[PDB]
Parts: sequence; C-alpha cells; structure tokens
Amino acid sequence: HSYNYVVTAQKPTAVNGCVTGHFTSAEDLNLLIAKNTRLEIYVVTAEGLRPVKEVGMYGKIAVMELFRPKGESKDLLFILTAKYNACILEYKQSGESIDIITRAHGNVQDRIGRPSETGIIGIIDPECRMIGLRLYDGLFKVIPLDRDNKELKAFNIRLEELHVIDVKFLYGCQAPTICFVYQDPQGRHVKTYEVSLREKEFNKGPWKQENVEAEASMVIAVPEPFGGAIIIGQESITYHNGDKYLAIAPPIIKQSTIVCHNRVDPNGSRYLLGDMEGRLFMLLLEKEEQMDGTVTLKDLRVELLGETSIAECLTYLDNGVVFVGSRLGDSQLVKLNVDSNEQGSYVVAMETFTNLGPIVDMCVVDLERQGQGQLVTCSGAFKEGSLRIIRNGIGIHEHASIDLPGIKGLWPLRSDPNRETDDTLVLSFVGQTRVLMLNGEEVEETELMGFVDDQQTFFCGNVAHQQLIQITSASVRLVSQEPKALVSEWKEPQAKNISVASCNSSQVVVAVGRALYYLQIHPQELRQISHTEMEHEVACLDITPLGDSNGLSPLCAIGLWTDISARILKLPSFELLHKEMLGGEIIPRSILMTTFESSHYLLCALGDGALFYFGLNIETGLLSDRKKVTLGTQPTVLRTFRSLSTTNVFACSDRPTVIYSSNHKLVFSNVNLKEVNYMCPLNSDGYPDSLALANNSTLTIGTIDEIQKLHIRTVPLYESPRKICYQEVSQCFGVLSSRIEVQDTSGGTTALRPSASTQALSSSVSSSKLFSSSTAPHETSFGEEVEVHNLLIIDQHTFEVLHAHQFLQNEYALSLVSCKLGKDPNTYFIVGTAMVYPEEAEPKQGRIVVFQYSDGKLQTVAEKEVKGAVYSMVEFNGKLLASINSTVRLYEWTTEKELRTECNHYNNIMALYLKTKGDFILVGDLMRSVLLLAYKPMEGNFEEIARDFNPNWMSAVEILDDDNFLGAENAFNLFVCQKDSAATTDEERQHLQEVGLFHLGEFVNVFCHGSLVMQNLGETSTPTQGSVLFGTVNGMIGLVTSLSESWYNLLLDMQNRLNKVIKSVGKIEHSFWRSFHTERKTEPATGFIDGDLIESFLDISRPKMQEVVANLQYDDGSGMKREATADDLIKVVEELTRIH
Amino acid sequence: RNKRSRSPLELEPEAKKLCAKGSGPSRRCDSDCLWVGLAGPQILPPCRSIVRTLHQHKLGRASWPSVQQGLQQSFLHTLDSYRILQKAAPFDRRATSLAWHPTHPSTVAVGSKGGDIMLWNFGIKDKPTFIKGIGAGGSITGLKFNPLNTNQFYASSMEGTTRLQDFKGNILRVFASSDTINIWFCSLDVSASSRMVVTGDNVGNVILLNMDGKELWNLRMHKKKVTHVALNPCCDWFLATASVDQTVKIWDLRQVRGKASFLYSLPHRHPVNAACFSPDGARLLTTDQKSEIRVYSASQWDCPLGLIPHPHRHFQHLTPIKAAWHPRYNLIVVGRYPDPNFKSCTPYELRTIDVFDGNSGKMMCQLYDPESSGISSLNEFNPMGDTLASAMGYHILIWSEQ
DNA sequence: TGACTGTATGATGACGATGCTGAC
DNA sequence: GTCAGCATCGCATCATACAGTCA
Repeated sequence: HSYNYVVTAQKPTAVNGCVTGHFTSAEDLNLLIAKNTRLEIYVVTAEGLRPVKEVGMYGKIAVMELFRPKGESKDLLFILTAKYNACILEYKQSGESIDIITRAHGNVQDRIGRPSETGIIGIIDPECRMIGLRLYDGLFKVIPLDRDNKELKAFNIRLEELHVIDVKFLYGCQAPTICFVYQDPQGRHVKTYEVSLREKEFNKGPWKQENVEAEASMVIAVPEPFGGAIIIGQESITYHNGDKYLAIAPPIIKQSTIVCHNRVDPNGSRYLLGDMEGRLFMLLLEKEEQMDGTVTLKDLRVELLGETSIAECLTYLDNGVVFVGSRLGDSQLVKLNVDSNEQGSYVVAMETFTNLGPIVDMCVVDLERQGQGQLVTCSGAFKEGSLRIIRNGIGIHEHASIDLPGIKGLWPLRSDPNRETDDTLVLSFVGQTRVLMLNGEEVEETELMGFVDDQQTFFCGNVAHQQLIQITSASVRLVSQEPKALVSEWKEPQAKNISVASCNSSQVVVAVGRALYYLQIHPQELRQISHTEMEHEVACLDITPLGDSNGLSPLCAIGLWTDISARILKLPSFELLHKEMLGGEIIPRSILMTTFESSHYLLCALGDGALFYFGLNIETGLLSDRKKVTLGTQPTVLRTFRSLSTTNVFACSDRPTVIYSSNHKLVFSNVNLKEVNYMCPLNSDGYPDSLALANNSTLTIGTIDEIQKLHIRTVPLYESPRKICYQEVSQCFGVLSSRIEVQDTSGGTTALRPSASTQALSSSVSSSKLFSSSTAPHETSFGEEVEVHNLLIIDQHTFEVLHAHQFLQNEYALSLVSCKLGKDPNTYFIVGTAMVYPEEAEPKQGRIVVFQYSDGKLQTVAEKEVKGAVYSMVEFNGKLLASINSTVRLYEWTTEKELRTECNHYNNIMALYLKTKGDFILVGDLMRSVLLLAYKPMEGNFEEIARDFNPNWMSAVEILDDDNFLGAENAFNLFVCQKDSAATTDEERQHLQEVGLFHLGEFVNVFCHGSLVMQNLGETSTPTQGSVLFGTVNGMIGLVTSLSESWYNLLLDMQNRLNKVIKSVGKIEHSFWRSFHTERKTEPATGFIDGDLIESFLDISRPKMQEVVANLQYDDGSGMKREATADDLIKVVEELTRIH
Repeated sequence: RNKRSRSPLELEPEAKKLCAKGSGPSRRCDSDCLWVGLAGPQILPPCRSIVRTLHQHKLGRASWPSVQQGLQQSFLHTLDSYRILQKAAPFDRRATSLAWHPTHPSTVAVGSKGGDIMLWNFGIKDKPTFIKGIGAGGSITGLKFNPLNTNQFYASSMEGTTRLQDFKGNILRVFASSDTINIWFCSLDVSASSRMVVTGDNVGNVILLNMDGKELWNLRMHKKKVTHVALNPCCDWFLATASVDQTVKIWDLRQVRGKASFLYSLPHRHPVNAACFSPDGARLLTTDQKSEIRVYSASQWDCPLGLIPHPHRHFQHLTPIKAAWHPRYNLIVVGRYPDPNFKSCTPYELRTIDVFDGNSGKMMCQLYDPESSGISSLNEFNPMGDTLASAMGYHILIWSEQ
C-alpha cells in the first residue's frame, strides 16, 4: 500500500492579505500580513519594521480585518478562512509568553450552496455591530457580532440582486446601511439597503437606484466629515452620496485597471490606488465649507505617484511609508517624496522582501558543491520574473587566499586601543610559531620584539589591563606594551611539556601532565592559588565565564581519556558534581559553554565529530535534557564570538557547522566550505565583523552572508519565465520566457521596457516555416498587447544572459527538455510549442524544435511541425516522449538528425503532464484523470496497463515508485494512485486505486525528485525512503517521502494526541483542515502524514511531551524500547527535520 | 444584449470588450445592427486560447470558476465530434430505466418494461449479462446500482417489488412489499453517504429505508403518482420528489413530517418527470411535461432562476423524458420530442439531443444522427463525463468520440 | 348526512414493433 | 423482392360516474 510523509520546507513568501491598526497595544502601530496559511505580525519603528509573532493556521485566510468593539480595551482580528471557518482573535503577552487568543469561533456556511466566482467578501461595519458576508449568490450572510455568540451563529437573508461586484458598509449613517454594486441586463448599478437584525431582514435604503458606469469594480466607503461612498471603476472614478455625486475620467487610468485602495488619512481626505501594472496612484478629495463652516466636495485629484511592485495589497503607515503586498513579486517598503527624482516618481524603495511565487517551474541541480550541490532554482513570473537559487546552510567567500601548508591554531590581537579592534595575526606550524602583521590584504611575517619565536603557544590575543598573554608548550608567558617586554614568566618544576590548556581574560589554567595546576591572573604577574590532582590525563579544557565578558569564571570545563567524560568544575574548589558516563572508546575533544538570549548552554564534541548538548541552570550548575547528535567524522574545534544581533557556536569539520538558537530552541546550520581546521574571529576596522580561515593548504578571509536557514539568490528577468532545465555540458540554463509587446502603429511593436532577452550578448530570431498563414493572413491588430516568447541561455555562475532566441509571431512555448538522444553524443535543448491565434480557442499547430548550444550562437537543428499543441515532453531511454493535445506520441532520434514518430496513444481528451520511470509512463489529463502506459521494446506500440476511474482536474503529477503515483488537484488536494499488486483477474489490475488523500492548502505547479541534504555518515539505514519536492503558486516548497508501515501507524496515532493539545489557533481541528475537500465532496485524509504537525512537537513544554509519552505506552511495541521512546521520538523527530 | 456580452469572457482577462455593446447600441439598435448574425466571429474568436488561460491559472491570477467555464468550451467542441455512435445494443419489450456504473467508465445498466435487465460493459467484446422478467407488469421504474459492491443493484418494478438483486439473477432479499396488486412504483434512489433507499410509487406515498431494513416511512407525499425522487449528493440529509401534481415538494426528510409540512413545495403547470439534484447539490432540474424546463436555486427554492422552453411531451408508450445535469460541468442534457405547436427558431425542428448551459439557458450543442430517428428520452452522462448513454425505445445508444 | 379516498368503466392522443394487403 | 403505405397491438392522464370506508 501507500504510506507517505508531507512537510513544509520553505514557507509561502507570497502576501495574500494585508491590514493595519493597533492589534498589540494602543501606543504601537501594527502591520498584519497574511501569507496564505501564515499570519505574520509587525510593529512599525523609526525607519524600520520589528517582527514580534509568527503564527500559522489550519486554513487559507480569505478575510482579515482589524476592528475594535465599543468599550473593548483594544482591537480584535476577524479572520475568515476558505473552508469558512470564522474566528475572532485577540493578542495577549504575559512576560515571555505570547499566544493568540480566540474570543469566538465557528465554521459558518450554508450546508449547500455554490461559492461565487469573485470569491467571498467580508465586511465588519464601522460601529462594529455585525459582520456581513457574501459567500453565495442570492444570499447575504450576516453575523451578529456580540461576543455572544461565541459560536458565531449567523442567519442568511434573501439577496435578489443575484450578481454583486463589491459591497461596503457605510460610515456616519443613522442605521446599518449596506452599499453594493450589482449587475443586471440594463448594466450595473449602485444600490443601498438597511440591514436590520430586528426582523432579520433588509429595509429600504436611503438611496434610489442609479446607473453607474458599465465596468465599475470597486467600492470604497468614505468616512466623515462626509459619508456615502466613492466608486472606482476603470476609465472613470465617481463619487456617490445621497444628493451629491462627483465624476472624473482621467485618461491615465484606461491603460491599466486599478485593483486596490487604502486609506491614508483617517478622515478620508485621501486614498492610495494601485493597478495591475504596479503603478501607484494618489487620490485626493478636496473638501468645502460655506459660511463659517459646512461640508461638501469639489472634484478629485490623482497626481500619479510612481511605480512599485505589483500591488495585490496596499497599506500606508506613517511618514510617507507604504507597504506593498505582492503575489507576483517581492513585497516592498516604499518611501513617498514631495519631490520627483530624475525619472519623475515620488516613489523610492526602502526595503524589499523575497517572494518565491508563483513558482511556475523549478529544477534541482548540483552545481558548485561538486558532490551534491543542493541548489534548487525556480521562477518568479511577470515584471517580477526572476530565477531564485535556493540552497541549505550558509556560505562565505575568500577575498585573499595565500597558500599555506600544515598549521595548528591561529590568533588575533591589537596592541593599540586608540584604533579599537584586533590586528597582527599569528599562526603556528608544527613545533614553531609565526607572526603576521595586518595592513590591507597583505600579510607576510615581519618581526616583532618580545614575541617568542623559538616556541609555540596555545594562547595569544589582547588581554585586559592593557597587555598580551602568550602561553607556550614549555612555559607560561606574559607581555607588557609600552616597553614591550616580558614581565613575569612561569615554568613547572621538572621542565616538562605543557599538554592540556584552557585560558581566559581574567584567569587561566595550564594543567601539565595531569591535574590542572590551576593558575590565576594578577596585574602583570601570577600568584597561583592551590593545586590539583584529579584522575590521570585530562582531555582539553575551557574556562569561558558565561555572561557579558565576564571575564572571571566561577567555572571550569575539562575532559578525560579513560573514563571519557566532560566534567564541569567549581572554582577554585573543583569537586566532582555531575557524573555522566558516555559509551564508546572514543575520547572527548573541544569543549565549551555558551551564552545566548538568557539561555545557558554547553558543548562537548568527541572523535566522531559527534557532539552532545544540554539545557542548563547556572545556579546549581546541574546539567539536564541529555541529548547528542552526530556529524561527519573529522575533529571539531570550538571558538565562539559574535556578529550583528545574534551569537554563534559552530563546529569545524569536513562539513563545517554552526549552532545558534531560533525562537528559543537550537539550530544547526552547516557551512559550504570544503575543509576547515583552525579559523578565528577577526573584526577589523578594514573588515567590520569578519573572520579568518587558516586551512591545510591556504588561508581564507571574507564577509559572510545574511543570517537565515535557507539562502536565496535572485536574478530578476523583468519578464515572465515559464520553464527551466540544466545543461551540464554547457554549464548553463535554458529558460523559456516571454515579454508583453503592444502595437507601434508603424508596423512592428516597439516593446515596452528594457528587460531580459533584449539584453542578450548574441541572440537569434526564429525563421518561418509555413503555417499556412499565406494568401492574405487576414487577422488584425485588434486584441492589442502581444506576447513574444523566448528561450534564454543563462550562465550557471555569473547568471548573465548568454543567448536569447525569439520564437515565431503568435507562438507559445510550453515544454522544454535538456538531453541527448540515440547514438548521438550531442546534448540538446528541445522545446515544444503551440501556435496561439485570436480566431482559435484550441491550438491546432505547434512545433517540437531542437537546439544545440556552442559558443553563444545557439544553432538550430530539427525544427519539426505537428498538428496540435505540445504540452509536455520528457527524455525517455535515449528517446523523446511528447504530448501533443490529446495524443501521446513517442519520437525516436535518428542519425540524419531528424525527428521520427515511432508509436502513438490516441485515447486522451488533453494530455498536459508526462512523467516517466523505466519503461512505464504516467500521463496526467486535465479531464479524464491519470493514466499509466508502459513500453514494448519489440512491438513498439502502447498497451494501456491501468487507469484511475475517478475524475480529477490536475495541476501536476509525479511518480513515487513503480506502483505509486502522486497527483495534485485544483482544490489544493493531494492524492495517490496504485497499480493493484494482486494479479487475480484483469479487471482489478486495470484499476488504479486512490489510496492517499490529503488537503495541502496550496496549488502545486511542479514536482521534482531530489534533496538539499547530505548523505551519512550515520546511521544509514535512513528512516524514510525517497524525497519528492514541489513548488506552489504561493511560493511554498514542500517534500514528499515514503514511509514504512510502523511509522505511518506510529505517527498517525501520534498526530491524534497532538491533535488534543496544540493549541489550534481559531480552534480548527487538524483533521477537518486536512480533510479532502472539493466543491462536490468532503472526505477524511488517510495515506498521508502531516510532517508539520509532527515536527511541531519539539516546541511544546516538557510536561506536555510527558502528557503524551507517559501513555504513549498505550500502544508502543516491545523490543528494547517503551517510554525510552520519549527520547526516541525526539530522536525520531530530530530524524525527520533533517530529511529537508 | 447581455449574455452575448457575457460569454466569450468568461472574464479574466477583464481587458477587451468592456464597451458594453459600444456603451449601448442606441437600443439594439432599431432595424439593422449586428445582430446575432455577427454574434458569430466574436464567439468564433472567444477566449484566446486555453493554453494561455491555463497559464493564467498556473499563476493563480485567474479564478478557478473562470477556468472551468472556459474549460467546458473545450468540452462542447469535442461534444461536436461526439456525433458518431460507437455501439448500439437492443432487446425486446422497450427500455425504461437507466443507470451508470459509479466506478467503471465502460459499464452501464438498462431496464425494460417487461422485467428484463442488462448489464452492458464494453472494451470487452464479451457478451452482456441478463435477467429475464415477466413481460407484462414487469416494467422497471428507476434502476440504480448498489453503492457497496457494483455486482449488485437496486430496482423498482411494476411487479410490485423494490428489490436488491444480483446481476447473476438471484434475488438478495426485498425492501418493499405491496401485498395487493393494483399498485406499483415509479421512482427509486439511494445514497452511499447517508445510507438510505427511497421509492415513490403511483399513489403519492413513498417509503424510505436504510440499506438495512427500517420502514420509518410511508406517509402520503401527495395526491397521485410520484414520478421521481432524488437525494442530494452534497447535502445527503436533503431529499426532493418530483411528480404529477404540477408540484415538486422537496423535503429534508428528518424534522418536519406531520402531513402538509415540508419546507418548500414549488408548483408548476402540467405534470413533471424529474427532480435531478445537481452534483454540487443546490439547483434542481425539474423538466416539465409539455415544454418548459425550470431551474431553482439553493438561495430561494421557491423562485426559479429561469425557464427554458423545450419540446418534450408526455405519451403513454413513450418513456418519460427526464433532463439531467452533467457531472463535472454545468451542462444540461435532454432528448427532444418535436411538437407541432410552439415558438421555434429552427425549422423543421427534428428529433435530437439538446444541451444547454445551466447558468444561461442557451443551447450550446445538439446531437443527432440518421439511421436512428427514435425519441431518446434518457441520456444521462457517465460519472467521468466523457461519454453518453441514451436509452431510445428498443435501443441503447453509446455516445463517444473516437 | 357532509367530507375526504378508493373501486370497474370510457375518450384519447399518436411512439414503437409487428404484420398484412395491394400495386407498382 | 426491399421497399412504399394502412391496420393492429403492445394499465398514461383528465374526465365522468358509485360504492366504500375513514371519522
């Protein structure tokens, strides 16, 4: 059967909802942004934005408004979801604890009813005494909003105007008054009703009916000192109150339809408009007073601000700062001048936020990191069309790289405080040391007085009370400054060697032989205190004093060889406190104890690179929450230092790591470097907050990237990318792309903006070909705005556009493959297309054209016309398999470099998605569901093995293995089909059975196999099998992986308990949220494990885990594990987190 | 005016048209102006492509209902090449009931007026399974599958027995039992979700059962024959009986019973044949016995959205014509019984199969072929919606493309 | 003695297959 | 003979008329 695992990798970046107000307090201004299932909250600051809480939901946010009931201390948030769960939320902070509290919830609806096309709309009214909802045509849902009902009972009432465009509640009215625009055969009109909850029905509104426009799409309720509503359609924006009416038709509008508004000044003096082309509009209403004072209106003004990202949401803040929420591109903080710049434009961009969606295509490619690479590339679409490169971990670059063999350790320092930083670097070879002064990028050696050459030290660097310390292997040394001499120098009785060390700013230990000897620092001398014996040879040491500097430590960290144990010690009394023996014969290396955000931590990191970690309390010095994790094999060293507003802890290995903390749990982010050994924190004034690497072969030095879990590089195209693939042998990408064009009236089209393609270094242009359009083509120029499709060749390193190929006039590029075929060693770029004409709704002609790339010229080879649109194509056993309209044709590539059609499959309505494994073929149809073909090595034809009988409108398709098939559907659902393993009859073995169902809440555009995670290196076998990634329309990236029957049943009951304590937000049941739900049916999930729910176990409190585990004996099997599972399941959930 | 300016858009992209017939065509205009003659090249270039609206959906810009409406014009187009008839299989004593196989796209079942059922599946060339009845009062009225295992089916016969019987012939108990003679039933429907059965008879009273026993129902649902009953797929909980009265009366079963008690009950002119709940469960397709086809909404069950006049009479020896929704789409399918008296666009008004849009009421397509002039009073699309099976007199017609 | 509802009878409209003649 | 043109037979509704109960 099928047991699957779904987990969110990269959260949706696309901004759905946006709303502003005072949700967290009154003194603060809040920004609330909705990203599909994510609610993110911010506080606006002085030239900045401060994030405070990030809560997810079991739903797609459809309505999101801030409103404050009379008398209510604050500000409540009404949220309505796509499945019609309604909730009123309130913000509460109790010291450290921040949770979102729901005042009232309920899934209002109609049990039956068709959801209107334009979507649902919710309005809460100025006085906050009801919530109006337009869920279905012909009815108007109104929710009486008093805290009671906490269950949100609502009643529907008859709406006889069956077709509403937009509706608003009115300001400054004696009674609750609705203002909507509906459409009937006489055109569309504005109309008002009084919504009386007495009688639970409408009453005659203050207005008679009007005949607005012919395309009015948005209504805005204008507040006082006025009332009534301004109606913005296209071509013309008009105002409407009882007696008065106002109307302007600025010609700067008809170019693009304006799609969003937002009130700037609370009085309703002026409003911000935004269109589909990212143009920003001011809208001013100038008021009037007769006599001493009255109130009236005198036309409008629009002044045209400038250009931003494509606004799906607009909201003003204060001091000319507007936040723009974009689904099709990056969201922006933007600043509004009173003075245009060179281009005109009062608009200037403050900050930009990365937005991945809509991801129309993605591909996993293994660049750079040679062995595995990890990178995931994807697409942005439109004017904000781009490639996004996504990779796990953090990277750094080497500015200066002088070769250097065989080091051990290295240290910074600065003698002069007046500059205030650390210079004159030092590194030690085997047996000796070398000093290197800093100036610019040049290092070398030079000579410094008093620095000891004949001996190697384990300590260096500047130290307090203006001095340097350097402790060698034969003795212990102290350094003076102004004269630069060696005041004080200390040896051990028998002239023995220094073995195990430690050291710190205000105190040091040096061990020698065994014991610790324990040193202490006085001004410019020593004066040691007491001595030590302990147990035999000691494995390394750390004094680090936990706190600001400090720099005196009441604490001493050490190790052992025989017993193998990182001890902690009191000072100067030592005395063993916590035992903790560790299994294995390996020995502990590189200890430390860190401090970050009040937390109290330590680390110990043995021979395997395996490393242990504790949560602690400094008071008793007692360790707890025992757990270790393992990485690589090579030794780790442990420094620790700062950078901006975080902290860092990081281990050094073949896979150089770093450990922080994120929302009060830890994080392990690797680094991309090959090999690290010794490396040291160097913050120079010619190198602010930087770092130096020492390597076995060279040094390194660089600046370090932004602080995240996932790194994202962005190359904007300024036009829509559609398909992508990788050409390893050309070290570059092929990107199907397009730009919009518009008529020049003088033949041609003269374009719109400089973008991608038009900036290529070489380029080429398609050449007819027959059609046949000849003998008076006879179309028109009508249906303005034209799309020109392109193929782009893009360097994998510089990401500069190498080559641009333009396709035929009126051609659509649909599919693209990179592959080689037959006994032909050349790797090709094959693109399938479709001709798209005004006169025709269904394409009847397309092309399968083959390209080969050599020295920026991009020559063409095949060029083969077909009757139909080639939707999908994919490499198939040295052959090209393609989908042309309703036909599935398999082409063969022959030695005369021509395309030859081997066989056909004619039984489809329209085949859009092709996936292949071995000889098997998975066909996705927009109409008649999924189909599994195979192939016949010596028959050629196409048998039809099995088919799913259940109709599904699919968005993307994929093969998990030989017998399981994954599909994505138009209602944000996932399903899996299987070929019946049971031979038996023919009937059952011709029926794929839907064994998996799961509501994703997102629209999946593309599936691809691959991962961004290294191999192991323990403890292979791996816990899950396979890894399928997917890109969505809202910019989310997820993962699908196979599971064993133990786990699916394990995590399934595990889900159910977790579904008892969460706490929900909105009180939405996880089962309901995950239930398969389309317009026709609602069915539970099954076959699918929500990984997000499982990994969200690590964040509850310890008595909560204990609340599930202590009875998670209610089921857990026998063999060597019971409640010991309580730290298995954390080690199982740790085992999850790492598959992505 | 607006329906021709509300069609090829469909909607997104909002750009293009918008002129509202050129900001009003001076009222039509009077005399010559277009009209529907040149409502031709407009609709000929309607939506621009699909492959670019699909991409607009792939970007999430275009709403789903926009797409599905421009996807059903991708349908209709192929439906205009449905014009050929792959197969036809007959038997004596005339066809009365029709049901598709819920799971399988190639099997269908037909009933007789003589008591004889056929389980016909294709792509097999194996011969259909059969059951032989009484050939007199063995008329089958309302034949439906068994939602559990398909190898069983429910049925309602004129012989007086609403039964559950295998296609292998052997009766698997009985649900309803007359005990007289002069009475029999005309309707039947079941449900997988709410686990029920239902049956309406010719006297106006109806029964409802679980798939196990349970006779919680017999109360008179009106005066004279109950021609048809249908359960709501998305509501379950809801029910609707259409019948001779000139009224459909609905119900929700459950609450409300005590005679003359029923939420809604909407009257008509003339007797009626069909209720037919929608795939979404909200609209009802009532289909009258003279012309006129009606559609109500879930918003106001009392008021119909609009009437579609369409010639389908009643006749003693012509199987009652019931119209039916299409799965997957908002389409309406019905056979035609041409009639000497009405308002008709297209002489000479042959017999054919008609298809309208449920949101408009306009005719989008018609299905006809000579060598088969018979009146098809049953058609009812398969659950995939890729084929049509008409019952036509002694014959069974399979509409596909190929 | 009002009501409601159920009994062997009749006019009737006009589809199918089945079948028989005469008249090409 | 294959094909044209009439009889002939295969419990649906709207309208009459008497009983039958039910209550």
